[PDB]
Amino acid sequence: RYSRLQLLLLFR
Amino acid sequence: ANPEHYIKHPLQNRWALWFFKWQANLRLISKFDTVEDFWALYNHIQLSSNLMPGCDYSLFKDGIEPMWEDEKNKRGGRWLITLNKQQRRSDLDRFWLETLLCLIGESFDDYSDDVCGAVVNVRAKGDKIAIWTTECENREAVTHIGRVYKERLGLPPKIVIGYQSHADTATTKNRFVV
Ligand SMILES: [Cl-]
Repeated sequence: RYSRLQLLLLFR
Repeated sequence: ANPEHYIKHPLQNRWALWFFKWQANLRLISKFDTVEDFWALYNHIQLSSNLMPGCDYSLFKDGIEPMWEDEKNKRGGRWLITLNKQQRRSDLDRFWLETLLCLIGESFDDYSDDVCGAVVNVRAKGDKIAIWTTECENREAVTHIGRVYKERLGLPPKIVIGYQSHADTATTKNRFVV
């Protein structure tokens, strides 16, 4: 569903 | 456009964070099933490196208890990373976060269904991190999870990690190696 990049991108 | 109502990004599975300080000492901290709720939880809690000796964190799929005797754990085992005492500063927090990301990100392709959860042991003798899988005889799943996990953590090419069944830990020889 999510790549590693996407998980980190969603840390706000 | 920044919306008035921001919609979070749902994870493939709902996850539960546990804390250990035997079955009396277990405590469920929080559950989450979005990426943003994961980060809110991670941001707020203490780092593994800051915990007292003999404490654990565990992250497991919703409905699986972080113990050998659970139905999803009974027949299973763990890929074990052992840290030396010096590595608590350099590697512990870094390895634990990356382990959490492997779990919530479903990073093991088809074989992420075999993953039950993960545990970090904070100890004076040396810290330990492990990914727990559901079936020690699922050789293809255990093998794939191990290789990817080891390479995601960035562990030296020289060193080897081992997979122990929970059965052999309860009575420990390695059932697999990568
Ligand atoms: Cl890393």
